[PDB]
Amino acid sequence: EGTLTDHERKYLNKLIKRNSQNLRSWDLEEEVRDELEDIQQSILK
Amino acid sequence: KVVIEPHRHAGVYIARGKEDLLVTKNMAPGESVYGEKRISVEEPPTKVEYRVWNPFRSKLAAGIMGGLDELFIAPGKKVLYLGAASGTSVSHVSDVVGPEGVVYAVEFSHRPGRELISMAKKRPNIIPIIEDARHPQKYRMLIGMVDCVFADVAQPDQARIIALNSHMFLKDQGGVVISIKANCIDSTVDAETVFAREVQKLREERIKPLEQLTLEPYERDHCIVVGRYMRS
Amino acid sequence: MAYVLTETSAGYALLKASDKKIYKSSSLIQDLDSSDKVLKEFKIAAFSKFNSAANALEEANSIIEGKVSSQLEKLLEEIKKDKKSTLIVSETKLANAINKLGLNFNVVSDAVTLDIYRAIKEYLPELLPGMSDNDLSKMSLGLAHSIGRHKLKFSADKVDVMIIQAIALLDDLDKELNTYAMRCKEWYGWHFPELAKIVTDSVAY
Amino acid sequence: KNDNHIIQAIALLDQLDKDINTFAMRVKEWYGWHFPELAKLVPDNYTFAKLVLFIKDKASLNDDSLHDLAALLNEDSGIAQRVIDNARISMGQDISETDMENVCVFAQRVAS
Amino acid sequence: TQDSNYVRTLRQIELKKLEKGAKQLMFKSSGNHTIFVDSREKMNEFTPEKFFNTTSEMVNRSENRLTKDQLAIMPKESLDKKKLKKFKQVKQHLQRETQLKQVQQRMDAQRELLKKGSKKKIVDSSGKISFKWKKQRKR
Amino acid sequence: SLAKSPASTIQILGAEKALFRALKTKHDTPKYGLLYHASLVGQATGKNKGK
Amino acid sequence: NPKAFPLADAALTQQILDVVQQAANLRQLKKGANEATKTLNRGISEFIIMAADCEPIEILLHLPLLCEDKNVPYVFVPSRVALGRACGVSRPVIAASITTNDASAIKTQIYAVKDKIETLL
RNA sequence: GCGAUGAUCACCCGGGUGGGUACAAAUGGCAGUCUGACAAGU
Repeated sequence: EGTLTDHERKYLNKLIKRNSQNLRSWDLEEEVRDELEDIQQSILK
Repeated sequence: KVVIEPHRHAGVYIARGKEDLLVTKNMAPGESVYGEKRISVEEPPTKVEYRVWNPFRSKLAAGIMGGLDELFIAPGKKVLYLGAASGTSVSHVSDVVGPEGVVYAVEFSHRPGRELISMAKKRPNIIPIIEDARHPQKYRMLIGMVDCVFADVAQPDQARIIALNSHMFLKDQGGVVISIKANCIDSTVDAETVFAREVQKLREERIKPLEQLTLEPYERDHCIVVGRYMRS
Repeated sequence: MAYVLTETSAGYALLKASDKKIYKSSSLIQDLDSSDKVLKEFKIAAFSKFNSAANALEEANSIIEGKVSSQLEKLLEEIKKDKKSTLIVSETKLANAINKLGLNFNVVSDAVTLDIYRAIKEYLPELLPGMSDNDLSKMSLGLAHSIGRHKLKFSADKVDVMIIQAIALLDDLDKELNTYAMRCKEWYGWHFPELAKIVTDSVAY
Repeated sequence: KNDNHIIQAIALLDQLDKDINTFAMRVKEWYGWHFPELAKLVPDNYTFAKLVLFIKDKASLNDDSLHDLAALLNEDSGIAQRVIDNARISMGQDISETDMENVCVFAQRVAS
Repeated sequence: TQDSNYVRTLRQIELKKLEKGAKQLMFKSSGNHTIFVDSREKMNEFTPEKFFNTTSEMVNRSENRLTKDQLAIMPKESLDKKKLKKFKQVKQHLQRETQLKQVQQRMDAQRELLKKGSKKKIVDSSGKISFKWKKQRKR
Repeated sequence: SLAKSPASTIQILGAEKALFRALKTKHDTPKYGLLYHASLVGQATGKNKGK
Repeated sequence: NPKAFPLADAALTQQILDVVQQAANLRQLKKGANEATKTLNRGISEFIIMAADCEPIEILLHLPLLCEDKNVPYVFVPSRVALGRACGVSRPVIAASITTNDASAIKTQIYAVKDKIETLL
């Protein structure tokens, strides 16, 4: 019903940080993506 | 163990782990349709079989990896699949819709058709229609109203095939997902120019285009255009 | 009177339309949006059900070819009593064929009628009492494959999966027949052990 | 004083228990092509073979035939109604008469 | 001839290993993603987060984007290192395949010289050596 | 699947164990496969069986 | 000969048969349906030429199935006797294949014809 | 109200991991389907 209080949009939004924090671990780290990207082009080409 | 997780679009998952893959739940456990890998995982615990979805073999799967905002293919929905060469992609679409949903697979060529039939026996919710899509009136009996129309037909006049099928079977505000190959339509111009024309031709057919997505690296000179069928 | 011919996997349905000229109304979409409106506007005049799959396959091919079947003819013959009634058909081919039957029906096939069929098919399970949506799928599934078997020219005498089983079964029978023969030779040989050397064939033994 | 008859009988008895199962499984497959769901209805293989000997063609469905197959085993499981309703609507592709002849004879073999 | 057979069999194994490996791996999409908005105003205040209703970090993930509402024991570095090996392993399969392809082709080129016919050696300025056969029909 | 195979494979279809051992160890490959039991091959004698 | 499709016109056949002759002299040509079938399996075929007058046509009809599977261009030419002479042999040839070689001296001509065959499909 | 016609002699938190024997299935792996223009006669 969109009746959120000032407390409401804090707890739910904490969950956003919690889950988004979790998915980053699966997302993998950026420096690896630099190497993984190069390998991807060679295999694809 | 592999950690199966939910995905944005219902009926689709990702089998994260040491190897991460786009995955769908198997409707008929104990067999693979086209030799794809299967993964079974216990959930409270009962092991539930899953099938891998290869983006390079299915263009719809290439749409998922591209990050399509909206897919009208969802559990418990009626889907009309045009250009169903075999069960390579229809099986996965059948998995997404689930037992409650139904898939209307339309194909013209006989040799892929016999392959399609042999799969349809294993999947009760797939209704294979061996007929030419350019004349949808021929198979009007077997198809009721459908929530979405997916078309992988690689024909120059494809936008007309979408028109006739959408007009007869697609519901108002229904789904339209089109896979376009530029090289078939016009190889002299760049692919972007071809895609702009295809969007416009759909617009002339009371289909509002919502989003467009190009399918690299999975395919070259291909894009998926999603639109909504606005009858009003 | 206005009539609508609806073709289904379960059978033929004749819907009597209240207004004679519904198909010239520009507000069909709004008029037919809900099942209640559909039921009020359209009433089942006659319904011919497919008794068996073989009949259904024959009926399906007539519609695909655009030919009037005997069951459809008889179903139209019942409603003949209404003088000067319009009949609405989805296909122009089927409309033309019905016209040649000489029937007292003004047969009309127009793009405007397309919307009428859209609403009818959308609420068809509710329009047709006694058969659920699940059943309607089940007849459609079986009918589709049988049509598919016909179009693909499938013949029961040209399936190779039987060959692969028969050869495998034939090898299995050779193995099993051999073990039983040896058991009989050694079990009966106790009574008369000299037979095996003389006669070697298991069946003759 | 002979006890080797016992040794022959046991060596044969378990062999029959293997062959009866192996052949019965094949009978399920072959008739599975013509009527795949029925193999699910009657899991007990010996009952399945006797039923298949009766219902050779799933097209043939009569009320008297329903009673006759209802006499086979009991209607407590309800399989008698399921097969008649399910034979009407099924996915099994019809196999040739010669193929059916093999199934019944091979099913007859499992009976012997 | 036996040398040619030996190399080709190795190349065929490598190709099949490459195909199985590639199916194992998952490649992130790199494709343009356009959205259609009717009004010029809806363009100017367009924002990816608003359209997808998801956090800005979560937007740039094309494979699996999730709206905020859905959002509402192996070390990561080791798992990172295990992905890259799986990627490098498939790459090495491709490199081995190309090398075996080149070795076979040079082998087949030599085998043609052994066969009957009239041929002339032609040498380019770069020094590449090739043979041109005369236009004589095989009897 | 058989129809899409070349005639060379059909010759040595049933003898993969001998074929791939020979191919990898640089030895001569089999020449009959499963066709050895056809009537026409039986009529042939000596090296004519291979032909 | 309805099954033979796509069938090249006279102007395109001369272009195809010209490349087949050049490939033969460079030993870049595989002759015969069985030997052409292999090149598809090894993935070394630029495109496949078939003869429409082959009788029965089915003996070469497996190649379209393999070619569409592997995404290799294929085209039919009206005469198998003419194909055999272009190949440079004393017998009629119902099928031939151009082997892939990116260092070949006739690479440009093969690709020029290959593009035309793609347009035909 | 005994007995030589035979006494005695893995792990972890009610729950889960570890090991063994037998059978069956797998479109799971090993695993990749030989060569390619001459030969026989006078």
